[PDB]
Amino acid sequence: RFLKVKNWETDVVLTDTLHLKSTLETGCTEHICMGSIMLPTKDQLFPLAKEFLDQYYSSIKRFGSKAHMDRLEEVNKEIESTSTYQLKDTELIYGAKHAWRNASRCVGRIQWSKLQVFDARDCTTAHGMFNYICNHVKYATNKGNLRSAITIFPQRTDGKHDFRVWNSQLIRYAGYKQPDGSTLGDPANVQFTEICIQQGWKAPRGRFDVLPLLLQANGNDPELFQIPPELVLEVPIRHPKFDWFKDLGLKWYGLPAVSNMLLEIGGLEFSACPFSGWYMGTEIGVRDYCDNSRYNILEEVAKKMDLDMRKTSSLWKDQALVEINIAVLYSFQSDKVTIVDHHSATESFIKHMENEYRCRGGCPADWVWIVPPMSGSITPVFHQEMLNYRLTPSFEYQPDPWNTHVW
Amino acid sequence: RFLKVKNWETDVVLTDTLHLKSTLETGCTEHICMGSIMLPVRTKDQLFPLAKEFLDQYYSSIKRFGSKAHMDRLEEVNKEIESTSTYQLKDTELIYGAKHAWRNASRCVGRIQWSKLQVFDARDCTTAHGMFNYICNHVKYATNKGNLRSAITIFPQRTDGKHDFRVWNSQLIRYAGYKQPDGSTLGDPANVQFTEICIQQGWKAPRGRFDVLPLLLQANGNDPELFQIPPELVLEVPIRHPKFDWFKDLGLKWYGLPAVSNMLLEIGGLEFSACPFSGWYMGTEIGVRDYCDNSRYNILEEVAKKMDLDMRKTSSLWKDQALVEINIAVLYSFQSDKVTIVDHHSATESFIKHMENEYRCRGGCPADWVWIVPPMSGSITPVFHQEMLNYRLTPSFEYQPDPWNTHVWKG
Ligand code: HEM
Ligand code: HEM
Ligand SMILES: Cc1cc(N)nc(C[C@H]2CNC[C@H]2OCCNCC(F)(F)[C@H]2CCCCN2)c1
Ligand SMILES: Cc1cc(N)nc(C[C@H]2CNC[C@H]2OCCNCC(F)(F)[C@H]2CCCCN2)c1
Ligand SMILES: C[C@H](O)[C@H](O)[C@H]1CNc2nc(N)[nH]c(=O)c2N1
Ligand SMILES: C[C@H](O)[C@H](O)[C@H]1CNc2nc(N)[nH]c(=O)c2N1
Ligand SMILES: [Zn+2]
Repeated sequence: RFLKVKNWETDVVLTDTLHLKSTLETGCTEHICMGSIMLPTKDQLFPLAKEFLDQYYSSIKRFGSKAHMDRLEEVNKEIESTSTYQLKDTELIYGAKHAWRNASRCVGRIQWSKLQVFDARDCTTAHGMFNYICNHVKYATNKGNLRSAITIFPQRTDGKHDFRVWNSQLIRYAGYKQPDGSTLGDPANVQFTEICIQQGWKAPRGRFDVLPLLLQANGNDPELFQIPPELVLEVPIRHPKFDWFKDLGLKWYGLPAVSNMLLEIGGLEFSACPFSGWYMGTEIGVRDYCDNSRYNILEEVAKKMDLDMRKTSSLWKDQALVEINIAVLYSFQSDKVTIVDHHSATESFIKHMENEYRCRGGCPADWVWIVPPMSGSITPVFHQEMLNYRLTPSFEYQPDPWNTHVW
Repeated sequence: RFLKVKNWETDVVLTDTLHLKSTLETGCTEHICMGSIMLPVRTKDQLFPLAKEFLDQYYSSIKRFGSKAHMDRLEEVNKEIESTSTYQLKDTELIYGAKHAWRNASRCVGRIQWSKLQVFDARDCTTAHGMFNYICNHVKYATNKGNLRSAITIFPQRTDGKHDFRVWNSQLIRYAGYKQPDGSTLGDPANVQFTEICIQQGWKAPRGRFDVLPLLLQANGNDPELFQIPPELVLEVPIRHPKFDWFKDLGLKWYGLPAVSNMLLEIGGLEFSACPFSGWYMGTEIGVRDYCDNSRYNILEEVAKKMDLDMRKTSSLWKDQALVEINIAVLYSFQSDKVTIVDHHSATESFIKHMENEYRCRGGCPADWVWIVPPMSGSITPVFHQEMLNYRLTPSFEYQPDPWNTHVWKG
């Protein structure tokens, strides 16, 4: 019931009680651990509302006050009559910050309380959504000095009037299947790109075409919009020592901005809630560039470095990997676009865990996602035991809309 | 029930039925995942079911389930339990059991090899001197002048828990660590406590950076005794780098034989508390963990100094750069001296083939992702992208408390 986590590098032992407040289920049982699996009414709504308002009023040191009781009464009345309820602005901001705070897969949570929340609940159309999104993008980008932001569109009603951003991230590159058999651009985006073409987009058919937004308002058919190119900050990738690196013609975008998740606050569901921060270098240099099923560039780079690609044991992959990641960080730093390296981010996350343990009694964390995809054990998170559990408010996965939407 | 795992790189989906045969508990619940937690005297009543389950597995494996030989063996074991409160494994069953504990070891990436394991039966051993002799022979056999062979040596099983056989070393071959009055450590900081115990027991410590520790051996619940493995039996590799000629001048070496000696082997409810086993290294175990962990030899700074990397900010990735070079040096050095070693690319690629084969032939392969994914370059190995299911099958290798914490000293 009281649980210990140990750091094996420093011998620091922390005690977790926060897990006892966990509500949702992990996927694991006493017989089987699913830690490495990627995706493991009026009646229902009032307990959820109560649980949330209780933590909210506790958070502002007003638990059991008349203002607390009054709101609980007000929301109860609203559900009983309308079958749903509306969050106060203060509750919305609190819930959004807390969904990030509770995101057990996020290494960047030291920043959780510094989050700009844009209330787009008054939005009614896809053009409205586009306006809101451009404003988010411009605000967050801030000419390279990135600021965390979330934009919150109207909540689920009867589930037939959902707001959705069809894109997986606000900014991503198109992927195209070639007569050749291979793939031009980002292979992850092939299907979404086809949907864009199918709905009318004119693809420029290049390696790095910023996708258009496909926005769905009020459960209507989604529409296409090109983000003003001048709001999409991109970084050409060069190496501080290798002059040939630029010849690879690599670039990435500055703003990471997840648009396909569902924000759950007090039982209310916000199916369109794009949010953004700033990159950790490895996300681009390790995953986007080096995953076999992504831009998969390790072979080309290794060749340009004239490494012995005969045997895996020359560690040519590992050598090229480091250089690619040096280039990513260098290019972002040189163009003054906020980025964090994996040493710095993991060091911050350990300090954040320690703060959360002393001030909240714990910190849910998914070791499988928190440990960076390169150089695991030379980062402090590798040696840190973590307990993974699901607290609410939360960000959740949801089915891709095209599998669900009726035209 | 069926459970599916997906590889996110290849889209290969596998289906696990084997998890239905799992009995032991994980540490996890529906409400909490303990997947990153390092560590999450039996009655007759509890013993016969464990024996029965094991012997049913064994007899099925040899295609003799329900045969007369099967039934007679159950009757014979049952009778032995009721009469003596325990039982003895046949040689065939011990071999099968030891191979299966390895097959079932979900934290082991090296399991493609599980069916080639030399089993040394040391259940006739009675004294610490006897244990020393067994262990010397295992080391010599396993080492095989650099052409490493997997082996396990199995000492007598637990009886009342008061007569345990224990190897006190965590690994058969390890370097001493000494804490200096100024707070610095000479040698391996992981082995300081154990080194102090050895010194107290009368070991004459040379006090260098790579002193092979003496064996500390407990037979029959008696006080343990010290023995020096003959140096000619301890194969070592000096570490050098193929391009960096200054690398040799760091003065690094490592031993060739990784041999875990502190785990408990459970077969059919019997407990083998001394069962040292050995294989061969994956390069990262030395180049990443032993050399570069902050709490181990911690060589990253000195290596990056000598490479003249920009060390003023972490974002130059100097640590990542030095890490790859050290690991190249380890593979180069072992290969040049013809001592078996496997790189983390080859090892993980082989593990995925093993895992797929295990799914086809056995209905599953329990695997602990946290441990299987190498401690450098994780996502450029295929295991990073492989979903895995972790559960506990018997026979098994288990952790056990360190014997200095529990031993009743006789004097
Ligand atoms: C400020 C800088 C931030 C950094 C450096 C950062 C870091 C990261 C990283 C490295 C990941 C793993 C992503 C992957 O491997 O695909 C991640 C995941 C995640 N982060 Fe952050 N984050 C930041 C801001 C945010 C913000 C502002 C939010 C929400 C308000 C957020 C919520 C999440 C969630 C829900 C995940 C899991 C995504 C998924 O499961 O696919 N993070 N974070
Ligand atoms: C033949 C070559 C082998 C290779 C390359 C190999 C590889 C590894 C590696 C890299 C680890 C993780 C070690 C760590 O990070 O501490 C490991 C763990 C383990 N292996 Fe192997 N292994 C081999 C043979 C064996 C053998 C012969 C056995 C027993 C018969 C075995 C059983 C285990 C067990 C029980 C663990 C978990 C140890 C723990 O929890 O501390 N392996 N293996
Ligand atoms: C807000 C924020 C800041 C930051 N630095 N980084 C992020 C993660 C973003 C960027 N870089 C990766 C992307 O994360 C996107 C979410 N990943 C999930 C997935 F893509 F793996 C899918 C694949 C198919 C089905 C299962 N899950 C967010
Ligand atoms: C048989 C075999 C072959 C191989 N390549 N590699 C091995 C693991 C050995 C070697 N290289 C590391 C060591 O593994 C020993 C087990 N390590 C775990 C530990 F020591 F950190 C403690 C911490 C506390 C909790 C319990 N375990 C075995
Ligand atoms: C199967 C496994 O869970 C999968 O490859 C995970 C591993 N760790 C990860 N970690 C992060 N941060 N992001 C990811 O997409 C993944 N993928
Ligand atoms: C806390 C965490 O589980 C611990 O550091 C683990 C992580 N993965 C590991 N993986 C291997 N192979 N060996 C280890 O010692 C560890 N340590
Ligand atoms: Zn689990």
